[PDB]
Amino acid sequence: DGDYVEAGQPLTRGAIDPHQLLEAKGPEAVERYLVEEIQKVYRAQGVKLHDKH
Amino acid sequence: KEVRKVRIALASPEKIRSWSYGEVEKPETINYRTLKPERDGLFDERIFGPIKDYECACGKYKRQRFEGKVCERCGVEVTKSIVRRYRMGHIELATPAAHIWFVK
Amino acid sequence: MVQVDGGRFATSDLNDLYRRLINRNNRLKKLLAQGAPEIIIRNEKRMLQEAVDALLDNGRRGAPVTNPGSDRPLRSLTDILSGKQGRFRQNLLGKRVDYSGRSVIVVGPQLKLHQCGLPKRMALELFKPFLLKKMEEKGIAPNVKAARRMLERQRDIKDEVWDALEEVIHGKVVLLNRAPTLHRLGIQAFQPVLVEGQSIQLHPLVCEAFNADFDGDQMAVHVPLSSFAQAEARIQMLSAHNLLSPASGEPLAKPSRDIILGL
Amino acid sequence: ARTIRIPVHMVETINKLSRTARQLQQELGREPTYEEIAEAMGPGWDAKRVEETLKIAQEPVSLETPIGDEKDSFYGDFIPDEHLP
Amino acid sequence: SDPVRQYL
Amino acid sequence: ITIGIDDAVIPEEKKQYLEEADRKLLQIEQAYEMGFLTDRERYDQILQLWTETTEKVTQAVFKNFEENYPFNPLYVMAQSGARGNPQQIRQLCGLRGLMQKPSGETFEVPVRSSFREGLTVLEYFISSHGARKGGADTALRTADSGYLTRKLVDVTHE
Amino acid sequence: AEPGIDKLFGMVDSKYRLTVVVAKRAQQLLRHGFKNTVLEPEERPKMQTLEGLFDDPNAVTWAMKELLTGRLVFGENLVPEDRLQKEMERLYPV
Amino acid sequence: SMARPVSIGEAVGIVAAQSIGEPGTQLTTQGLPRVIEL
Amino acid sequence: LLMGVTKSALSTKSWLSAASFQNTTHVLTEAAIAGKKDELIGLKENVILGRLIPAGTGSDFVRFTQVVDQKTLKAIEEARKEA
Amino acid sequence: MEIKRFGRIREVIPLPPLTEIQVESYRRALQADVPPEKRENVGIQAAFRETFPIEELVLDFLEYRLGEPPFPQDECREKDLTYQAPLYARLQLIHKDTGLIKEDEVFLGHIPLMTEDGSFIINGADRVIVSQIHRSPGVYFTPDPARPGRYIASIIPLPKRGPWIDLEVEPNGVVSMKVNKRKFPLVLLLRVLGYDQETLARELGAYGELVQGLMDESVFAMRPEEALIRLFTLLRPGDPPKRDKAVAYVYGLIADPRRYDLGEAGRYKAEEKLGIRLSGRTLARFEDGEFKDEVFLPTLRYLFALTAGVPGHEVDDIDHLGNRRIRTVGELMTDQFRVGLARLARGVRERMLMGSEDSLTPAKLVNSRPLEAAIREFFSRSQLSQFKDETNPLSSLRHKRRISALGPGGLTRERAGFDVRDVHRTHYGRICPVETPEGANIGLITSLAAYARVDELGFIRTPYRRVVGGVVTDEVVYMTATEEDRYTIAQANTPLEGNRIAAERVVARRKGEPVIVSPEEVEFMDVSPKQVFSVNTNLIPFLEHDDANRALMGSNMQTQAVPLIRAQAPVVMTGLEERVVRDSLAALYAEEDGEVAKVDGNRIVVRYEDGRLVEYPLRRFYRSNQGTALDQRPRVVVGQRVRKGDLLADGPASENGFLALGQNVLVAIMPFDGYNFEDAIVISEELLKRDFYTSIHIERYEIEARDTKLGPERITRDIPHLSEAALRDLDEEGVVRIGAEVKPGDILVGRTSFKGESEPTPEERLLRSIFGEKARDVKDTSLRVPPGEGGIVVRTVRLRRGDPGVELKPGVREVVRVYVAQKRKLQVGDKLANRHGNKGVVAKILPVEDMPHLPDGTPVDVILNPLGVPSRMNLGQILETHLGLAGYFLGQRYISPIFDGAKEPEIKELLAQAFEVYFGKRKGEGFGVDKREVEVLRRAEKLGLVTPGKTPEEQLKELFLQGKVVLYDGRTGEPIEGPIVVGQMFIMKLYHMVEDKMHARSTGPYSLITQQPLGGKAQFGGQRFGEMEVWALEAYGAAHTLQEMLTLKSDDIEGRNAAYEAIIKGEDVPEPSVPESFRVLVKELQALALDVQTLDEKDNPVDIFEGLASK
RNA sequence: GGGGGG
DNA sequence: TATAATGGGTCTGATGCAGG
DNA sequence: CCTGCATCAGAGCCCAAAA
Ligand SMILES: [Mg+2]
Ligand SMILES: [Zn+2]
Repeated sequence: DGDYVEAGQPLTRGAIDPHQLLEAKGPEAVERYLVEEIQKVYRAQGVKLHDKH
Repeated sequence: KEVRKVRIALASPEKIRSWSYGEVEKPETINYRTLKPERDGLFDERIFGPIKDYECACGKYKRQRFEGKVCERCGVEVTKSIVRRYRMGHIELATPAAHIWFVK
Repeated sequence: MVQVDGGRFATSDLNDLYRRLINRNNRLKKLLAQGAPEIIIRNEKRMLQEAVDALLDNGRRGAPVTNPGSDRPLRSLTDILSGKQGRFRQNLLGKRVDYSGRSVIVVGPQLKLHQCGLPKRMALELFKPFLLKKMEEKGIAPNVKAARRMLERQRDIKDEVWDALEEVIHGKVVLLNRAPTLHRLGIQAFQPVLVEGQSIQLHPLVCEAFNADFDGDQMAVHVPLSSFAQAEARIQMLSAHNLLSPASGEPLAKPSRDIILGL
Repeated sequence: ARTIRIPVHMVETINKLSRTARQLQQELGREPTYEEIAEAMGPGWDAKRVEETLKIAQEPVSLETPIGDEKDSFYGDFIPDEHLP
Repeated sequence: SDPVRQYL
Repeated sequence: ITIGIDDAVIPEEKKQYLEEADRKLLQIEQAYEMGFLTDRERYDQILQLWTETTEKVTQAVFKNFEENYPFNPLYVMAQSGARGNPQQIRQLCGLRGLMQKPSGETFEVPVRSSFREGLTVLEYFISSHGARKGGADTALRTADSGYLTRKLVDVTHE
Repeated sequence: AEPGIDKLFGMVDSKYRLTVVVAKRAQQLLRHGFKNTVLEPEERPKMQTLEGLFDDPNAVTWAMKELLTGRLVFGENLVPEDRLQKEMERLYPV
Repeated sequence: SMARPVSIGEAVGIVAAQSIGEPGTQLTTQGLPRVIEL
Repeated sequence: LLMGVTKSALSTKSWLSAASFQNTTHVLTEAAIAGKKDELIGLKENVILGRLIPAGTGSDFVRFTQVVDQKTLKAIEEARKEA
Repeated sequence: MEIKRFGRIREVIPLPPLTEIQVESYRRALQADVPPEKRENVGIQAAFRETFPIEELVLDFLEYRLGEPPFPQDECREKDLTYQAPLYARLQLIHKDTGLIKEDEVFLGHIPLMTEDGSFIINGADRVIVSQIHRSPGVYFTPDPARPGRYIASIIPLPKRGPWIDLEVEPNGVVSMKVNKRKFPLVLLLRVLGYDQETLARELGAYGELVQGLMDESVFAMRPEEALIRLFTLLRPGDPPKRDKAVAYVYGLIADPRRYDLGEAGRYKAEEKLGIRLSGRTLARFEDGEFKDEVFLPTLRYLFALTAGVPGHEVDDIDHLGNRRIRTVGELMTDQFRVGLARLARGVRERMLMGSEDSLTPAKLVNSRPLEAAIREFFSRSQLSQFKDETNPLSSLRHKRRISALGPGGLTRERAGFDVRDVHRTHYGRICPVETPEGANIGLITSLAAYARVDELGFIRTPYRRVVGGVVTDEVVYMTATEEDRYTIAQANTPLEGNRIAAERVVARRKGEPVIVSPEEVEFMDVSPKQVFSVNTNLIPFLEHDDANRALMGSNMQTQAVPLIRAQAPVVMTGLEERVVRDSLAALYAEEDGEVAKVDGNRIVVRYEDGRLVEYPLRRFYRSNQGTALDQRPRVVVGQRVRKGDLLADGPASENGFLALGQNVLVAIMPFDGYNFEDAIVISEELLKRDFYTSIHIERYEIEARDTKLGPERITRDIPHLSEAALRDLDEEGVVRIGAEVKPGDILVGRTSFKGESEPTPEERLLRSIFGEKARDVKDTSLRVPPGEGGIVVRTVRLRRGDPGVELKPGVREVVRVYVAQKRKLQVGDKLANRHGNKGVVAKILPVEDMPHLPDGTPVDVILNPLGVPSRMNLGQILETHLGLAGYFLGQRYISPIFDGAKEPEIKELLAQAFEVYFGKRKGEGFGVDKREVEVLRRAEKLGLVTPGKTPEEQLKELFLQGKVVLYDGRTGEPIEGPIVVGQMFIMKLYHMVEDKMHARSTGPYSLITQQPLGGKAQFGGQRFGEMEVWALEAYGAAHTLQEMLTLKSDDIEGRNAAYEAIIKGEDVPEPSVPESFRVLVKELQALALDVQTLDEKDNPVDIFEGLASK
């Protein structure tokens, strides 16, 4: 309670809707979210895969 | 010349006719005894080209010296039989019909 | 409409779809000239639409048109273009090809990294045109047509013909493929080493990229024909020139199984 | 009704040959030979003519007929092209 | 929607 | 390097870890019929005990190998990365561990046997459910993955 | 591995340019019967038959070796393409 | 794969699709469905 | 605008790419109405025509590179360096 | 040799007849051996009693009979005939108007007969009908996914015998009925049944929360007749709701015992679930002029009470094996029979309304064409009628016991999810948990468990022993899954003293949940471990030691084992390998006691006590569906005394009556120089020398000579322009001589065909007009050997037109069949497997001098890499090797039953007894411990393998008890630096052999429309380079290689023709042209009225047809 | 939307 | 060409629609 | 305006594939 939240900051725990995030925080924020949230999965399975792709 | 682009567009009934080498007037396919195509049917050589390379149907003109001739007796052009892969026919509908892609 | 082996006829479904249309058009022309009542012309006209509909996209609207005494929908123009079996994904973005073969793969520890074991009997077919030309230069046969006649019967093959093939394949590479081709290393280039026997010998180090084992896997062989294709294979596609994963950048051809165990 | 159109009178003969054989098979408890039908059809008919009539009566089969499995194989795929060199 | 039923 | 049946070494520590697991399990049963814990709570505590007992027996398997039989084939293949991983080796010399019901919930009863000891038909059957569920998962995934890949090629090909 | 493959990737800005130079050079050699080669008789790639040593028939092998020598020049807009063709067919018949 | 600057002309999108897809097989909203959801 | 790969793939300028992907009739009807011209920019378009793809040895960057030996090269420069 | 059997489990009943699921099902359907008056109403009989009487004249069914087969089984297989019986039916025509009665027996065609072993012969080929699992008819209640506190009642009948019904209770509170995808209020149907508000209130009412919610006043404002018309208007938008018309539709959907059939099992499940009794198999009746309800109200009653915790009401598990039943051969065939019968009935009514209503008999009224076609359709084209798997005897035994969840009435693709593929707790003892396909079909195709049998209702039952007090009776009860859930069932391996349970705590199951229980609580006990698994799984010794995923492969691959000329039974068996051979009906047994009169290669004649001289002919070198040789060999000698059931001949892949799927070889487990890599296998050339893993294979070749419009094809020895070298081995008529060796390219049958108007080209006329040979009337069409095929010609069959007994399909003069045999020695690329799922390709064959060998000089046979074991977790193969080591020196074979087997100490005792023979021989013969044996013992003692400080004999024995021996490398003579596991293993040669799979093509056949190469080895096909393969070439940037694939190596016609010409001329291949399949695409889009235009850079059209398509 | 191999 | 006969026998996600 | 709600178009590769 009484915390400062940027626009596009998750209040709930859960997956963010990329679209809500695109309107709130803009493209670079969405690109950041997608690449990391994908990599999260591959890493958990021991798959080294370069972010560039 | 070299192919740089591919365009796709709607076909007018005029153009569809610009393509066609003949109107298919009969549901016949090939003759049950001779097995040759039935005239004015779906396989007619008079429309779509000769079955044998540089040879007309009845066999008056059988070789390439007449490439481009249309036989008076049987009516078939003497060219490569490969054209049966190329030349289009057409059906003249009595009343117009909608193209289902543009409906459904 | 083609005669198959038995003298029987085989025909494309489009012919039946056209026949339905043609009948209905012709009947409509006849019904008009004879001044049928409006109820009859209306039924005919609506039937004509359905016939056009089945021809262009069958099943799209209404009951799919079927051949009599079969539940199989006739294959319309839309079906030909589209789907896994459609014209695009079957004959356009991929094709069956000439100069190709397949066999069971077997490990070939003795191979160098850029090599594969290739059954000589496979290589003779895959390179058959090359072999014919070379068979004329050393005279094993008077001309190209006669040389081909000698390979037709298997007992007519003399031993000089195998030496002829060795000359042909010199320095050339072949492509090995193991499906599923998940990444670009499902195909790699190898200089073939002719072997007696019916099996392809695969180098141990490339098994990981192919995900090949020897529990009965088979691989396909392809022959790049032109100087351009052959160059592409030897420089870009040769197994020894692709040692690192394009995905992680880590080494792909690396010790495994027995190799690690021994060291 | 036929992809290969047949003269109307000829279609009538074929149906007669069929009709006849069904009679012959119902008394005989088995398929008749060409000869049993040729006799049953009366004068003018030998076994050779019954066979030739049946060859003529054969309808073509679809190139798109599945080769069993029904998943990924068509009959037309097994037919070589004998025309083009 | 059923061409037979409509004609009937 | 070879593999004989004696090469899967049941650690002496196993019997101890099992003795510990059964006395612990009895205390959780008393708290159900004595009304200390719920039905959910009883099941949750049992799974936790057996997970940790499994881990214990694994370290014991690998410690007994490193210290007393460091060239054992299983150990050597596993450690070098030639073949095998800790969990597979644990099933050879240890216990097989907890198995899953056809649904998704885990059985309370584990498989105490190892492949060296051999299972009981009931243990074997209990284990079968999970094997099959994995097989169906894998089968249904390759289609989803395959489809996924084709979309990616189509969106990036240019 | 192709002999001196690392040095060949050194000579070009893009590996695909190497392949093109090699492939075109190999086509030049086959068409003219090798008589335009920049190699000297002891540098010629050789092939071991049952009879004995003969010239390597594989022109792609030849071309990569030639490239290593330095005697080949590669680039864009060096000469109208047709003009090149006649002068080479003049120097080395077919 | 060459541990060096990419050559002009390399078909990079395809390599991206192959690099991402190939591991898909071995992946167990904690697995592959999450990747597809993204 | 953010679209998933499927929607994005279907939206590309190239109608040959889109129609070979999925939703072929829809793709093809909208293209034919629009009178769309495929510029053959990407790979699928060129594969379908059997053309030399715009990648690898087909990239325009490396495609026209010429090779000539110093012996043949000089044997051309001298005739042209005159009137 | 001695056979030592382990295990303490006393198995009360033996396995049932293994094909009984097939034999008993069809015998039950046909009742051919039952006198008609005594036939029960089931199968064919029930079908007739369903289709008849036929109303308007009345055609009534009297009885049917089955004749004898026109041709015996062998004859049918020989002539490409179906093995079948003539069906006749006695029918009486009754005239409803007159009184007239004409009666006759009409011929309905033939019905196929099942052979003794449970298979069929359809057009000459042996076939099997696979049983089908499906949802049992009945009434089910499942929880509604939408409302976490509500339920849906579903009424499901037999497939195609009615609609599915759903009774959801909608959010508004009224109970809705869903039928044929349409929903309406259920109350409306209730009023049609003649129900009044009192009955629904009085019956139900207790749930004032639900009973009042079904009540809708507008519906009650009308008598049962008006409500019946009202519903029909809801159901058929456009049909005038005429009272006879509406009644007819509703009757046919609900009350008609012809269009709506609950099962017989459905009726029982309904009676049991709702606690009512059904007068028949329909949901309602038309009785005394109105409709009287049977099912609907009890189903509503069960649903409402379970919507509020009333005791005794539960949801149904739809995957429970009490609610899923099997449709066996008899039932499947009868459904198709019932369809064909109903179709014939359409014909009866249409003919009973035309051609004079008087001058008609039953023989003229009936056309059997619809019935014959329905039966022929089922047997020829059904998804459940499959080409028999007869690779080896076990193949067919397993095939007949397979269970499919697919087919007409079962899962589709997309359709089947997870619940169905899962192994349900009720699968225990009924459906095998191991034997299933890997991949897309996992869980859909399964195998009947060994002790399981399908009852008359179609539920799989499994045997259990009764337990009274603590005493186990010998009385066995076969239970369905539903009845089993009532009791507490002990494990089969629970200790016994005598007939008494000897343990104070036993391992048992209650509703599948494992539970520890005292002997006072024990109601039943498992018969055996064998009852949990399929027949293939039961053939895996030491199965308790194998991970299931590998055991699966072990099971399935035995199906693929090829019959070997030297085939032997495994040295470690499970004790089932005898029963499988006997039930398979491959071998040959004595009917009664007797004496052997004669023994031949071709036959065995036995003189019994009866005095009758019975001659049993032997099937010799017959070609099975998969081309493996089915061959029987005589095992007795003239004058041998035989008892009832004693062996006479061994079938294929059997040795002295035991299943022999492979050979017993001496194996060393150790890496070998990377020839062992990733499951590859190294073998000793000694195996070929002694003809181990050699198998005979026969391939069948066929050719027709037919009449053409150009003249007759003739099979002749005269073939134009061919040398005598090519024709040397052909007989007078143009057929290859029996016994000739034929190789690829050789002529098998000479044939000529008349040339088309291609009647030799003018180019060809002049050439021939030079060598003075006139161009011949006929061309050479002779049948030749395919690439890679060939062998010895063992048989020829010729069938002409105009020869006694033969008539071919119309137009065909003559058919020739040539049978070619091959002895296949094991070779590099052939695939081997053991019973535990270890499978691999032969990568290297070393000469005997390279094989690792024992100190005493014995070389090993197979070297298997140990890296295959740990990740796979199949250890049964390890114990199999150890027990196999003991057996090599003790000269014995073992029976170790599954889960009651040889355990480690027992194997150790046996291993000690072996060491004495492996060593004591040496110590006597005047040899001591070897120098190298000391070096290994030194290294072994560093490993903790041997006890330090013991004599070498003591230490070698310590290693031998661990199943390890000293092994010398034959390439050096030096020992392997460590002790290696060596022993006897059972390994099979599977049906996948390089000889069959190797294929290559330069150019060949092309497809009609696309002009791309055809597919497959038999067509001389090209390989498919598919989308993912193109991606590979794209990522490499190999543009010219890819373009070759897309043009010159496929459908670019100018290019592929030009390229071949270039290669044979030594030129480089030309730059490609337009692929023909693109032109096809263009023309097909024009056929869709779309204009596709190729443009240049200036946007002008480019003609890719080169003027051919423009006028 | 499909028996076998990878 | 002439009794009269008159109405049929699976599962998912995306997208564009009639409806509280 | 918004939300149910339906209608449609998707659902891995290559090889035997026993018609
Ligand atoms: Mg494999
Ligand atoms: Zn003419």
